[PDB]
Amino acid sequence: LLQHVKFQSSNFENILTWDGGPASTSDTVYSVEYKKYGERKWLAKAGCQRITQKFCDLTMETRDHQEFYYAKVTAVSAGGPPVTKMTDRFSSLQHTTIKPPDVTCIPKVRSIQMLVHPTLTPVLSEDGHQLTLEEIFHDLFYRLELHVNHTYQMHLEGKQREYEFLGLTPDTEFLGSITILTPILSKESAPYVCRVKTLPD
Amino acid sequence: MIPPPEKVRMNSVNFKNILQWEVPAFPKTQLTFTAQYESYRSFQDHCKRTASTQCDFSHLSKYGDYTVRVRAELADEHSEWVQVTFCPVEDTIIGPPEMQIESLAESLHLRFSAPQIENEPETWTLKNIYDSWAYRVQYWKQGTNEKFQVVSPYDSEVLRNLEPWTTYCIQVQGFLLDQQRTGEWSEPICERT
Amino acid sequence: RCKLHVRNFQSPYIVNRTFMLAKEASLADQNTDVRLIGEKLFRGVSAKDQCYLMKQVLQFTLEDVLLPQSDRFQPYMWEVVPFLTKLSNKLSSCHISGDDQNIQKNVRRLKETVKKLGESGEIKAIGELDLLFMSLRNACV
Ligand SMILES: *[C@@H]1O[C@H](CO[C@@H]2O[C@@H](C)[C@@H](O)[C@@H](O)[C@@H]2O)[C@@H](O)[C@H](O[C@@H]2O[C@@H](C)[C@@H](O)[C@@H](O)[C@@H]2O)[C@H]1NC(C)=O
Ligand SMILES: *[C@@H]1O[C@H](CO[C@@H]2O[C@@H](C)[C@@H](O)[C@@H](O)[C@@H]2O)[C@@H](O)[C@H](O)[C@H]1NC(C)=O
Repeated sequence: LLQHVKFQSSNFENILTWDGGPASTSDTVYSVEYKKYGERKWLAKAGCQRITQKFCDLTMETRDHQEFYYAKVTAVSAGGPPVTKMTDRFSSLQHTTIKPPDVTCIPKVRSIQMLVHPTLTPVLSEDGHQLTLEEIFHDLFYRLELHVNHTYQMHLEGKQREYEFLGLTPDTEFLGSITILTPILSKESAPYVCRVKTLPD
Repeated sequence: MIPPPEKVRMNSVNFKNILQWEVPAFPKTQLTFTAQYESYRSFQDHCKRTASTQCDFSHLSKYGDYTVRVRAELADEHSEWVQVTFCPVEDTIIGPPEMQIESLAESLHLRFSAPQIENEPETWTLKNIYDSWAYRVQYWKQGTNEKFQVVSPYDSEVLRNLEPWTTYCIQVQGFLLDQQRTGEWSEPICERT
Repeated sequence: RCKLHVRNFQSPYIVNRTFMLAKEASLADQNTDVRLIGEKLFRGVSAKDQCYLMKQVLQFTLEDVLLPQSDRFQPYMWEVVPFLTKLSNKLSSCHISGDDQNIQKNVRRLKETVKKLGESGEIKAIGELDLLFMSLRNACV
């Protein structure tokens, strides 16, 4: 009655998800338990006990990006016996995906300017403040592309947060896409994509 | 006895590891060769009694320190071995990177592609193995011998502010930012401004 | 006199192959209660001695689990073991200027736990090569 019990983790936002089965009663409930790998005691998430929904936010409970954890879901059915399935060993630092960067595209007369803004994450520093992606992956950088037609593209990349595609013709439509990359762990965000048009001068 | 292989060398570029030798000066064209690599305590046959003058060692681990040896042989009697010491990631030749130029107007837009390694059934590049991979760009015109250089760690670069309506020719090479290791230069690809 | 350079952990290739190796072993490891390279390993080891502790765990994992166990978990085992060996040789020049009664008791208690679990103990260490990689990083740079 329980299947696909897994973590779905984006920018260190760590959500437990599972699904019912071909035997999912009206009042079938699910309880979530989590623990750090190598511990004997299973902790119980206060929010997700005997709940009818099929997901649970474990971000606060798995906040150590350098740690290893496990979680399990217990589904109890009206007619009887309970089924308990747990997740694969979870490491946020290794399993999290990157959200597209927070960008504002600014159309100019003969260029296109792009500003990438820092994204805070739920992982804390030793002193207890939230980190930016740049603070977690020192290797983070931005790859930007400005697409004109199948045959012509402009590329910029760097660690900075300001980018400007220079030398464009006015009143022209362009497609800008900005991507975050973390090479060491081979992480790559989906692109942020702007449909922009240079100002008509 | 039999004379050993001549001019034995490991020809390795972009982790394409080929042990090469030459057929010795020997007026009898009946001659087989056998090549081995070290597996901890013990050697492994890799080419056993081959007629060829080369043996492919691309299956070797990148970070492994390997010693390779080859001998010519006939009947029960074999030659002395000729050994070479070889570690792929430290000794292989860095092939030239690929480059495309998109010159719009009084600018030169470069895009690079690191050489692909044949070790893996996946599209791995030499940039994916070395932690300090970066590109050196060298540029000049066609009436000067004088040069200019720029270094970039990303697959893209723009040469900004030059004289307009002048055809430039540029090349790129791989190198490591923490080593004294230089890769081979590409051939200059030219596009007009 | 006993430090690794950060560069040794920043190869996208070696990190992918090491972590992919650890994941395939850890998927076959359902013993969530016992953790090898975990806080029980760092009990009473000053931070200046922690790299030497990891020097002992790496060479332990190479000699007693990875060398006898080069036959499965391919294709990653073929590339990761030469990498880990290169890390042990850089660290031969490492020696603690003090009392290693806490390191030898914990590295021995480790070798005891892997062997009381027989084969299940050997797969657990391979499933913990990401922890080894990252404890070696955090302890030696
Ligand atoms: C390890 O690499 C696997 C292959 O990806 C290659 O390398 C990258 C850099 C790029 O060149 C690409 O074109 C190559 O195919 C990769 O599949 C694997 O990811 C894992 O498997 C996929 C199918 C997903 O399940 C993913 O979530 C897994 O982590 C890489 N693994 C790690 C840990 O880096
Ligand atoms: C594709 O686009 C190329 C680049 O020119 C771009 O297009 C014009 C309209 C202006 O916007 C200019 O600023 C841009 O850089 C062209 O040179 C090329 O001819 C085009 N080819 C095809 C097949 O459409």
